[PDB]
Amino acid sequence: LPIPPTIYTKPSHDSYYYIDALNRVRRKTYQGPDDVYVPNCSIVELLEPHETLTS
Amino acid sequence: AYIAVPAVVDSRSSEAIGLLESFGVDAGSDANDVSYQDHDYVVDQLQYMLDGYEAGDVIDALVYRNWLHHSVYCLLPPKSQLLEYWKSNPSVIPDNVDRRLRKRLMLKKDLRKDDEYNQLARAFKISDVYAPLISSTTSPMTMIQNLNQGEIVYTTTDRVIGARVLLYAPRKYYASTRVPHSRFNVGTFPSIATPKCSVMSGVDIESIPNEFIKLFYQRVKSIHANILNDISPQIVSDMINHVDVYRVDVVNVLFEVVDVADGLRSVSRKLIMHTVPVCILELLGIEIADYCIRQEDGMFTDWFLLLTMLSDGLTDRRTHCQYLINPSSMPPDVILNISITGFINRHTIDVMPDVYDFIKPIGAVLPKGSFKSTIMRVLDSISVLGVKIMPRAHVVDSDEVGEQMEPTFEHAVMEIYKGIAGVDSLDDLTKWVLNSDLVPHDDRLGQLFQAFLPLAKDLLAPMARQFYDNSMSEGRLLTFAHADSELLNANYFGHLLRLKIPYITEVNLMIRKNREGGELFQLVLSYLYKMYATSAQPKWFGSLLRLLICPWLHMEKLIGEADPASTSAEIGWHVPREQLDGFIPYVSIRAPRLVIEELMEKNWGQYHAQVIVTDQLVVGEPRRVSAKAVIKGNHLPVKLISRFACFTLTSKYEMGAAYNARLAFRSD
Repeated sequence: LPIPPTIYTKPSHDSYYYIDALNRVRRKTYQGPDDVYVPNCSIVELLEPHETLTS
Repeated sequence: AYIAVPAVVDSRSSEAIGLLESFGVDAGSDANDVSYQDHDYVVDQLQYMLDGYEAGDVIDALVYRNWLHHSVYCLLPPKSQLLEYWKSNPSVIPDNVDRRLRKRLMLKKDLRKDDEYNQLARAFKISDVYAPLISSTTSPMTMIQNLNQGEIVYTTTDRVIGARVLLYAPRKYYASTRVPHSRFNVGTFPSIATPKCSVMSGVDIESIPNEFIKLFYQRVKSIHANILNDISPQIVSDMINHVDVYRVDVVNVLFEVVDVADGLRSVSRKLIMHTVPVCILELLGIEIADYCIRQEDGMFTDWFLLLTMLSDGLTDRRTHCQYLINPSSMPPDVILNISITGFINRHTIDVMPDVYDFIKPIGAVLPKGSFKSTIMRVLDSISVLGVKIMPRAHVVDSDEVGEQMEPTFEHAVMEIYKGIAGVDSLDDLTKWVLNSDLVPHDDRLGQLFQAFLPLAKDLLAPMARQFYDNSMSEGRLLTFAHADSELLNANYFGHLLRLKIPYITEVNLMIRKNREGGELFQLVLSYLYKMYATSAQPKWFGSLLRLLICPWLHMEKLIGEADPASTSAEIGWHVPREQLDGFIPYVSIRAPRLVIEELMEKNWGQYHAQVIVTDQLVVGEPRRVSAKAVIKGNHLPVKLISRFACFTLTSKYEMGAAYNARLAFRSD
C-alpha cells in the first residue's frame, strides 16, 4: 500500500517551544489547547556521535 | 493571696513583659512582692492529658488544686525494670519491701534460674511499698487531693498534672520518653481550694487567645459561677497598694450615636467597637469628650476612618448584633456626632496571623464598595523610620486586571443585554433586575448569572493567570481584588486574606459620580461578583492594617533615637561577577543593634534563584534599573528573619541576561 513521503521530511523544532514569564519551558499550541505533546521532527542536528559506534 | 490571669505566666519573662500593667493593673512601685509561678509545664501537661481522658474529668480535677502547697511527682520504672534498678546499687532500697526479698536483692549471685525469687517477684506488687502509687488508670480526680495532702507522690505513668515530674532512676531505665512565694502570688488556672483565691475580671471568655486557657475558663465559668471572686483591675491595684514586637495592647471603646441638630442633646443609638489598639488611641489623643466624624463634605475625618478600618466590626449593645454604619449622608440614619464613654478590656493579641509563614505576596479580597482609593491614600502617607510602609507603587487595584484586556471587561459585561430575550437595553436591564426597592429578585440574578459565568470563567481567567504571573515576576506585591474565586480559579501564588469592611458597601456604590456606566449597573455588577465568589466566612479588615501599621510604632518607640547606620539593614540577591557589584533589594529591616548582630551570622546562603536584569531605568534618582527575579528553591521563612525585628512586607525588584544569583545580608 502507498506510504506518503511527508513522514521523512519534517521541519525544525525551534518554533514549537517558547519561554514563559517565569522561565517555564512550555510548548506553543497551534491546533487547540490539547496540542501539548511531543512534535515529530528534526532529531539529527542536536546530536553528537558515539565514541565507538560511529553511526 | 492567689490571683488568676488569662495568660501564660512564667517566673522569668512575665515580669520583664510587665504583665499586670499589660492587663491594666497599676503596680508602679515595683516592690517585687508579686511573686510569679511558671505554668508552662502545667499547660503542656494539660495538652498531654487531654489526649487520654475526658475534658470534664480533666478540668474538674485541675480546679480543686491549692497552688500554694508545694508538691512534686516522681515517676518510676516499670515493675520488671524497677527490680533491675534495685539489683545494681542495692543501698538505695526503702525499708518497706520485705526482709525476705531484701536479702535476695542484696546478694552477689546472678539469680539465673529463679525457683523462689520467681515467686517472690511475681507475688510482689508496688502498692504495698509506695503508699500513693496513683496508677496508670487512676480517674485523675484523686491526683489533685494526693498532691494537696502530701508533698512527694509516687506514680507509674506519664499523664499527670499539677507539678513538675522528676525521674527516680537514671535515663536508661525507661521506655516512655522551695519556689519563692511572697503572699501576692499570681498565675493562671484558678483554684476553688482556698478562701483568698481570686479570679481576674475584665476580658471576656470570647476573646482569650490561647484556647486551652479559654476552654478551661469556659468550664470554670459554666460551673462554679456563684463561688468565684471576681475583682476588677482597680481592686487588684488597691490590693497591691529582647523587647518583642507583634504584641499590641488592645482595648474596646464604648461610644454612642448622638445628634445636636436642633440645638438639643439626644442619645439615639448604643454601640461598642472591638479590638482597637492602644498605641493608635495614644497617637490620636482619644478621650471622653464629644467628637464629630464628618468634615465639610460628608466624608469621614481620616482618623475615625483609620480607627474603623484598623479594627474589626461594630456591635449593637441592645440587640447584640453586628452593625454597619451608613457611609452616605442621606438619613434613615446618619452619624454626625458621637461621644466616647469608656474602655472595657485590656488583653493582648498576636498581630501576626497563623497563615503568614513564608515571604510571599499577599492577596486581599474585598467587595466592590470598599473604600479603596481612600484607604490607599491614607496608607500612602505613612513613613515611620525613613521607609514607607505600604507604597502605592506596588499595590494592585481590583480592576487593573480588567482594564488591560482589549474588550475591557466592564465594557464587555455592559454588552450582556443582547443575549437575554426581553430586555434589549442596559437601562431596561437595570430597571428589570431590581424591585424598585434596591434589593434584587433572585430569578433575574440567576438568569443573569448564567449569562455572566462564561464571561468570567473563559474571558477572564487566563488573562488573570498571565497578569498575576507577570506581577509575581516583577517583585513581591499586594493585590486588591474581588470575589475570591477570582484568586482561586486563576492560580494565584501567595497569601490569601478574605476581608470585609465594617461599612455598608451597597449604598457606597451609588454615591460616587463619573464611574463606569450608570451606578445601578455598578451595583448589579457588584451583586454578581458577590454571588460569584464563595461561601467562606471572610474576616474583618482590621487584621491586615494592624499587621501593616502597629508593629512599626513599637519599633519607633524602641529605636526612635539610635543611629540609622547601625540600626538599619537590607537583604537581597547578589551576583558575583562584573560586566555591563550587583544587588537587588528584597526586604528592609529595622531592628536594634543586638538583633542585627544576631541576624548577620545566620545562614542566608541556602536559597537561590534566577535573576534577570533589563536596561530600562526609570524616574527614580539613584542609578538603579528595573529587573526581574524568579525564586526557584524553597521560600524564605519569617522565623529566619525574626520575632523581634520589624521588616517591610512587599517591595519591588530594581537593580542583560540571566545571572543565577544568591541572596545575602548587608548592613553597617
